[PDB]
Amino acid sequence: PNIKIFSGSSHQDLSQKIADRLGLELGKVVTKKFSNQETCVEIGESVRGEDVYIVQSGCGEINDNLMELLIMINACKIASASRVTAVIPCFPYARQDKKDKSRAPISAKLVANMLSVAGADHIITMDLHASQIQGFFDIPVDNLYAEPAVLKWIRENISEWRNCTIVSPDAGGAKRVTSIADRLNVDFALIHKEDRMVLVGDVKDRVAILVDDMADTCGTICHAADKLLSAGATRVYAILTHGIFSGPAISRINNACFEAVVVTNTIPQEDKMKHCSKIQVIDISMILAEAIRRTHNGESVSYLFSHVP
Amino acid sequence: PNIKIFSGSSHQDLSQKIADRLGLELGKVVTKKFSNQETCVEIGESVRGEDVYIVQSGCGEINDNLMELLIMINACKIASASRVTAVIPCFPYARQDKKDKSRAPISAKLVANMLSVAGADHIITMDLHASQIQGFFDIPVDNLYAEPAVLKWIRENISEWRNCTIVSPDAGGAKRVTSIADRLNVDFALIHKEDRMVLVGDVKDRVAILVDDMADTCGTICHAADKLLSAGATRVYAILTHGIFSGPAISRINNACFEAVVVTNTIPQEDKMKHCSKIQVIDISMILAEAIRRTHNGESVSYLFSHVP
Amino acid sequence: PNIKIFSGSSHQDLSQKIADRLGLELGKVVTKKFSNQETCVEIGESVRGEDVYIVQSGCGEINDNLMELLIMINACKIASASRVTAVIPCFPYARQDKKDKSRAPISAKLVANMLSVAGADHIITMDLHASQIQGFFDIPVDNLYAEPAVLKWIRENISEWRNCTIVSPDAGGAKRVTSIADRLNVDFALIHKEDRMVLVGDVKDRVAILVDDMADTCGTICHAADKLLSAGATRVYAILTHGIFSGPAISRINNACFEAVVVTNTIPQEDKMKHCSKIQVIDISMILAEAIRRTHNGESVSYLFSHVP
Amino acid sequence: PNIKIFSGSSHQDLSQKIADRLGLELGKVVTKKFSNQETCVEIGESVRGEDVYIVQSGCGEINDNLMELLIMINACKIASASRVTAVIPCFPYARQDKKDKSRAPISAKLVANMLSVAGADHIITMDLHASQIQGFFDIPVDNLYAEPAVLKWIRENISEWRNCTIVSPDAGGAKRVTSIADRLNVDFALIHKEDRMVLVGDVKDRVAILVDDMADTCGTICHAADKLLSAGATRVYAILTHGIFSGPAISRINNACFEAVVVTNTIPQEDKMKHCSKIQVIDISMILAEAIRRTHNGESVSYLFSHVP
Amino acid sequence: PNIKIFSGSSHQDLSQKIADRLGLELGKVVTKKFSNQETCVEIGESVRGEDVYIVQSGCGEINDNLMELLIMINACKIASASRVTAVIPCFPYARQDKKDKSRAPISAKLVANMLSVAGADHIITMDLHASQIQGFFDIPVDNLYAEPAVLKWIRENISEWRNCTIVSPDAGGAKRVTSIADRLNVDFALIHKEDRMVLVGDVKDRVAILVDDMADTCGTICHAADKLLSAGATRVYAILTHGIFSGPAISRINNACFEAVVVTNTIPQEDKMKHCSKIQVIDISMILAEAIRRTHNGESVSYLFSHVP
Amino acid sequence: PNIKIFSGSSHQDLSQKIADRLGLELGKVVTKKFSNQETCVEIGESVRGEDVYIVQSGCGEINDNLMELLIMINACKIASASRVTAVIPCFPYARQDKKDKSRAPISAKLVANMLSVAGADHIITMDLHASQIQGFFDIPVDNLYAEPAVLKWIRENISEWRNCTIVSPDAGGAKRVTSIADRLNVDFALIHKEDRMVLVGDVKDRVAILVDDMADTCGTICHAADKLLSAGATRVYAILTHGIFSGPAISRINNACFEAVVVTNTIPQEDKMKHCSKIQVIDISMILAEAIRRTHNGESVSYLFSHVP
Ligand SMILES: O=P(O)(O)OC[C@H]1O[C@H](OP(=O)(O)OP(=O)(O)O)[C@H](O)[C@@H]1O
Ligand SMILES: O=P(O)(O)OC[C@H]1O[C@H](OP(=O)(O)OP(=O)(O)O)[C@H](O)[C@@H]1O
Ligand SMILES: O=P(O)(O)OC[C@H]1O[C@H](OP(=O)(O)OP(=O)(O)O)[C@H](O)[C@@H]1O
Ligand SMILES: O=P(O)(O)OC[C@H]1O[C@H](OP(=O)(O)OP(=O)(O)O)[C@H](O)[C@@H]1O
Ligand SMILES: O=P(O)(O)OC[C@H]1O[C@H](OP(=O)(O)OP(=O)(O)O)[C@H](O)[C@@H]1O
Ligand SMILES: O=P(O)(O)OC[C@H]1O[C@H](OP(=O)(O)OP(=O)(O)O)[C@H](O)[C@@H]1O
Ligand SMILES: [Mg+2]
Ligand SMILES: [Mg+2]
Ligand SMILES: [Mg+2]
Ligand SMILES: [Mg+2]
Ligand SMILES: [Mg+2]
Ligand SMILES: [Mg+2]
Ligand SMILES: [Mg+2]
Ligand SMILES: [Mg+2]
Ligand SMILES: [Mg+2]
Ligand SMILES: [Mg+2]
Ligand SMILES: [Mg+2]
Ligand SMILES: [Mg+2]
Repeated sequence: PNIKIFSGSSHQDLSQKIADRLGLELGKVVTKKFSNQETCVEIGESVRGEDVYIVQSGCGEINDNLMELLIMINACKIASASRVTAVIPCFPYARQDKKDKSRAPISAKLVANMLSVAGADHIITMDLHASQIQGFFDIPVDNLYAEPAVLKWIRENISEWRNCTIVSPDAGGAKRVTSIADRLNVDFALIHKEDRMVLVGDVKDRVAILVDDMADTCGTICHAADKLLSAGATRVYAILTHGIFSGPAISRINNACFEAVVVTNTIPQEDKMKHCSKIQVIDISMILAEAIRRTHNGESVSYLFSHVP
Repeated sequence: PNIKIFSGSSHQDLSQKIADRLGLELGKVVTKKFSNQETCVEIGESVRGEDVYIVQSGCGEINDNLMELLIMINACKIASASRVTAVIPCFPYARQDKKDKSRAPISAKLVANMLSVAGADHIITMDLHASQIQGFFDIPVDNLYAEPAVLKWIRENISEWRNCTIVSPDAGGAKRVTSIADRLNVDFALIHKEDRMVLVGDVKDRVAILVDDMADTCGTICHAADKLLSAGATRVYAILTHGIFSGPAISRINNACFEAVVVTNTIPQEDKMKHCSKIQVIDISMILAEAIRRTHNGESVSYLFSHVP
Repeated sequence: PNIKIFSGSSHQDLSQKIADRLGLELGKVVTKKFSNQETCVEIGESVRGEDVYIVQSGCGEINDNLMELLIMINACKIASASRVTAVIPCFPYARQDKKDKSRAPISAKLVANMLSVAGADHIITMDLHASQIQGFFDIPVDNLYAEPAVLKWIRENISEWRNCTIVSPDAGGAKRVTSIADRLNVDFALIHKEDRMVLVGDVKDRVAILVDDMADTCGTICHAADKLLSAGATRVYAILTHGIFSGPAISRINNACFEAVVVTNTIPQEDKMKHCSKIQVIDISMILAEAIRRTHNGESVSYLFSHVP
Repeated sequence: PNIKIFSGSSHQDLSQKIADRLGLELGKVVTKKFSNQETCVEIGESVRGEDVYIVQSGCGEINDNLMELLIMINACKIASASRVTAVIPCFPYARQDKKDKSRAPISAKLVANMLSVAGADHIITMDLHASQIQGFFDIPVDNLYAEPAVLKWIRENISEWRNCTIVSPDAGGAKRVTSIADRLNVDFALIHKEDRMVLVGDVKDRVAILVDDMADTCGTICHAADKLLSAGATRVYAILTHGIFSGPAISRINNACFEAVVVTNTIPQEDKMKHCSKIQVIDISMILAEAIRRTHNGESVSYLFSHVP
Repeated sequence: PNIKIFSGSSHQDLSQKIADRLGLELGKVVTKKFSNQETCVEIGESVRGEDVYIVQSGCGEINDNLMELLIMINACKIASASRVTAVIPCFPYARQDKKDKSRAPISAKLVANMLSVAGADHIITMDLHASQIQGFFDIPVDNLYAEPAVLKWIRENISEWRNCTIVSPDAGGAKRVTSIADRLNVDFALIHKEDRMVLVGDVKDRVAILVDDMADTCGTICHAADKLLSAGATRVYAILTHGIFSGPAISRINNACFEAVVVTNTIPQEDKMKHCSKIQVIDISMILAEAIRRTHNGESVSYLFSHVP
Repeated sequence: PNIKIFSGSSHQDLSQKIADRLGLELGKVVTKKFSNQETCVEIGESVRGEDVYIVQSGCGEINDNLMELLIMINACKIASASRVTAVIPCFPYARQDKKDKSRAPISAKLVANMLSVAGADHIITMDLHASQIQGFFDIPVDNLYAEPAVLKWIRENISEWRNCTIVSPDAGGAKRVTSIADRLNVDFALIHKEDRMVLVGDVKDRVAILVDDMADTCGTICHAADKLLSAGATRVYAILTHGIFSGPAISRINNACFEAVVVTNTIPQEDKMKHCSKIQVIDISMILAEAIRRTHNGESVSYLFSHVP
């Protein structure tokens, strides 16, 4: 069985980068829409007995991309692929992970069920919003971390990183920032709202680094940056693995006081970078390519949790 | 257990009509989008131990409506509804029912699987494109027919209906037109392409009635009407249960020679009727309401196959 | 994993031919009946870690053959075969594919479910009655076509095939005859009943070729041939992939006006050819052997759709 | 929900008796064969929201009856019956319950899986060959015992029953005969082969009563009776819940030395009683009717294990 | 269908209290061990057609209690109970909800799968460690909150509760304490370690109230109380819904500086209260009884989230 | 894929022996308990793409061992092992294989379901209490026999084995002793209770050999030995594949009249052999190692049924 890399419509640049780092060409697939807005998927090459990897991120027009992904998975499954893996850098509906005193659907579980019934045997994703989403599946799920690439960017871009601070925008981000701080050996502050917020950890004359999993409307990071500047921090950085940047996000970032908003390219950012000069992008295509290659060859994937390939 | 009728965003008028004919109010549900194009569903009333019916048609923005439908089904299922029924007047991806020498997905089967895994116990649909789609499910599926309402419209709108002709636009429509002709006791012609088409059945000075399950781009009915006028038919009618009317459909119908294009309101048509004066709408909300009420009360549903309620 | 070919009792000649074209011996299996009409299956050789193919056609005593097939599949599955494929040249209950205004079971879906629960991982079949039956399974199904062999027979047996006609006995056979006509570049007529039938397409002094998927009682092809001779066609041919030939079929064919009734050997025909001199048999064992070999080696199976091996 | 009793073709007399004892008419169902030996099932009445019980015994042409039963179950399930129960007085393939050093299928497990996937929610059966077959299902299975009716027959037919003996034909029948002996307060002998057999338990001048679950070829009971007459027993009785009586059974019983071979009517015996004057039949239709009625009303079914209704 | 309440061995007092508040007697069940440490479960009364609720908490000898619970669920399911609900006040293995850079099992998902395959249709639990565990099931899960009873205890036991503080022992407890503070309208502090910890929120001369979901070894609450006394708080309270109190917990609490450690009786505490004078118990049996009664009657269960019954 | 052998806590000696005979080291796994009696499992090496075999016997603290086994299976399954096999020398809850007129759970079926849902693809076990337990699974189950090793021990330890007797303690053990006798060509006696028991088969001055599948409380073998000494047998032997030896077993064996109680090491016996001088142990680790190696290499496993490796 050989590796076949297929791209959805959501993130073609990421898929091309991944295929480049594996020494492959993207698989021949036509993904369009009929006139009635129905997804049309045609696998243009035989995938019989192959190790198929479909790259599709939960971004853009989310329901359309998810439908395309499910249809591609099912097409490869009934075309007798030996194994079908969904490479989903940003997991759709990941924030619908709990009910919490509401008659709300756990939409992430529904997405996991639909991926399972489409025929996915393996999920590769990056920085799941909640790790418990791994339990929503009955198939193996590899949850990669952008932390190696984030630390690399911090070291090569913040000259004052030995005295800097790693700040979480909310309580739920504590573990990630603590890990980052430990690997950098730096002090780590915290922030949480009460319309007011409290920041704990000395930041005066010290660079603050907000680290968080995603920014959708950027209310969280903007409030955090406001408070960080209240406490007299010199410069403020925001680092995110998923730059959804929906709605008022670009205007808020433009009107905010960040020195940089760094995001990983799990979501295409070219358009967002057009209208916001302070957005920078970390390439994580090497981590995804390495994970695909290690799952194919049966090598350890947890090695990546601590090493940049 | 009491009937609860919930509407999706796709066809709110149809749901309101159905709820009216059942003497009910639509269930309290909020269906919106987050900023990142993610479906948000909130059931505003308890459905515990109730007989929930969700009305949503595979029209408009199809993937968005299907995702909303699945999310609503799952929300009602994990909110402890006794039974959840998906009322899907136009089944999405119904035309993806077969592979036919292509590495194509059978998307209709995938939709059936997703409806099953969301937790639907019953499907009510109208004029499935292929009856074999009933076999795609492991739950009961009630496939209603618009034929009663179609015959009623023909009798009350075509004064020459005793001498008229019932014509199929393609080979695959033969059974429906034969049934219509038998119930009307009329001659039935046929049409099939060869860029040329052949029409069999005397139509000169006789009204032709094209009857078909759906019109998406209206190429089929337009070519059929062209040939019918070649054979000297006096007036031409098109009757359809699903008026998708996507892409060039409205321009083609406006430039065509139909005396009327009649469709059933399984899909909202107000916007299409705005730009096409020859589209008429048959109400089928009574058939849907009667089917919902008969499934709830345990009465025979196959009774509707031959009787207008 | 090596190929293991096992034969059921239904079609031993076809299985022997397939094993010959693969350079193999039929697997050692004892398939008998106990005194109480219960199927006894004993695999006489280890199938552990092997690629098992069971050849059994939905013919003869259909329920007995289907039970034998399911029992063999389950026996090979719990004997730790790596993969079990059911090679079913004529699919049993394929005509029970829809409900259609009746409280009828979709027996084809039930057969698919039973094949899945017995443990089949792959289905190879020839000319399914409805392509939507592929959607009845959640495993891959390869639906081979007899069209290559049919065209070969037509070219090597009908000297007037460049001016001939390809006729469908009913509406539902349109696609197959159109494909045959296109590959032969000939005119294609059509036939459908109204006790009367209408034939469209010039056939005078031209050979008519009825092409259809199966003949059970041969009422369809006999009525079609009657009408074709009404329209003054010189000679009439019937070509079928499945020659069930049950009940009054042999008498009807003997009393009919066919120049030949050609069938493919998906069903044993020796006994039927004994009592009907006009039945000819096309060997399709090469297509089945090639499909088995290509699924085993991971080569493209859709290649066969257009090429005789 | 009301009780609906449907009969298969296998045992129409038993179904009529059961329906009589419930004060019902048999449900309107047409069960025939097409010309190609395919089972045709048509439910002639609505079963929507009803409590359907299908009576079909694993006798006669076993695969045909099992296919008819599965098709009826599936038909009632997709016709929206509230609950479908398979009343299977003699379970087909029950003797294929284990592998035992052979590459043999556990056909009973396959039958259980097929009954589950057809949609059966409940199984009612009588004197399963192995009680572990109850574990083959994931649905509830009620395994009734003929012991009450057997004791009633013994008391009303063997005037010497207080001094009689209850003998098992093999080792595997020990539990049943011990229970019978305990409820009668009699001595219980045993028999097992070594071509020779040994009988333990004084039987001279005492009536021996062979008790066993089934007689297929009657080799077991005939050898047991031979040995019992070797040990000087006065008269020999055989009592069985399932009289399959296949192959040489009738000749063996006619040439044997039984005073009576008593069987319960889980299998039709009219034809067998025609050619064997020593076969008597115990009616167990009251136990089946009582079990159906108690499962419908939610009353205790285990009550029947000790009481004749 | 009537309510049947069955008790496991884990928490018999809680089950008796629940049955008292429902006006019922505990169902007749024998739960013992064979000599080989195997769980023996015998339902002593018919549960056919009943609404069975099994009360068993993930406490004590956890694997033994979980096995007993699964065996009871399966026993009631194959005894034809209409519906089986597992009332699990403390969910076993709830802390194994994620992998987090380790080759660790998500044991909570495994427990959910085993509960589903045993046949549970409904789960009632109290204060799940992670709300995402609700997504581990495909059946409805009601996750009750002890917050109403906790607020009642605070108001009736801390006379200074209008000026008090609600403190979280770690970051992951933020939401619960914020909700408690909002319903009390009090300031809410926070605590998190760095061997050092930082407390944010003025506590001098103010009572601190640690609120957390569980205390296993009481390291978390003991460190939090140490820091709270470092910041000069007058008195310190710990409130917990699950008092596991394993290992060194009792010694730590005895050597700590709590004014009270309040726990809810989801776990039996009589033995722990024997050796620790500062443990108090909040009865939550009324919430569990009300939830059972509301699920049985189809009334709203989410009503309890805000109201003490 | 390479063989990985993992040991549970139940039988570490057996796992080490098996790993020795395969030329491997035991896989690196930490299996402990948290303070709250919760199983903690950590796979210390990557199992990605490997053939994992977990050795764990249903002995000792049975529920704890079973939970550890399920947790290990699930851990290896979601760690992307190619195939996971549970090597279960003594199957837990195997004696709960039937209901038999009681509202008892079929706990063996529940254990099979839990093993399946944890993700086991293959079961290797030795001398299942009932062979029908193989039907409780839908995955392949290899049921090895200790008979080869038992015959080897008998021949090398009982000098009078050509004139000896093979005795079954109950009726249900008949098949095993008959097979042993046939392979030894010896007379075979039988024993069954009536507080009295009857022994059939001449044993005077002849060594009796009780052969049975397990001894839990040793009541069965002790009563059998008492009767055998009543019939004047010279010496009495008991041979068992599973020496559970729970409760009063050791005292009964010490007070009994066995010349030897031989057991196979499917359960650790060091502690039991400490307090009972007449217990001897047959090593069966070679059979288990050979079965593991043959399933890995795809060689015939049924070969072992008749040959000592
Ligand atoms: O739309 P924005 O203002 O950019 O906010 C996006 C936030 O949503 C998520 O947090 P969530 O609110 O789910 O809290 P949690 O991380 O504690 O679950 C995520 O951690 C971001 O912080
Ligand atoms: O987009 P339009 O030009 O309006 O055509 C829509 C057609 O699609 C379907 O037919 P299909 O082509 O699937 O053939 P079938 O009905 O024979 O399956 C349907 O019956 C309509 O005739
Ligand atoms: O028993 P016979 O007279 O030989 O007829 C057999 C016919 O049955 C099938 O057609 P069907 O009637 O199912 O129509 P369809 O092909 O349009 O579905 C098949 O296409 C044959 O034409
Ligand atoms: O065909 P016949 O000669 O009438 O024999 C039928 C026998 O088959 C069954 O026993 P089986 O041989 O399965 O042994 P068991 O009851 O110990 O499993 C049953 O108990 C009958 O005794
Ligand atoms: O054994 P103890 O010292 O009493 O600690 C028990 C802690 O475990 C859980 O927290 P966890 O460590 O899982 O963190 P989380 O709540 O943030 O997930 C829980 O919230 C308790 O605080
Ligand atoms: O606890 P002990 O006194 O050692 O008895 C253990 C007995 O249990 C099993 O027999 P069972 O009673 O299940 O009868 P069966 O073998 O006929 O099923 C097994 O065959 C042993 O003989
Ligand atoms: Mg969140
Ligand atoms: Mg957050
Ligand atoms: Mg079509
Ligand atoms: Mg059409
Ligand atoms: Mg047809
Ligand atoms: Mg046809
Ligand atoms: Mg038997
Ligand atoms: Mg027997
Ligand atoms: Mg935690
Ligand atoms: Mg915590
Ligand atoms: Mg037993
Ligand atoms: Mg025994």
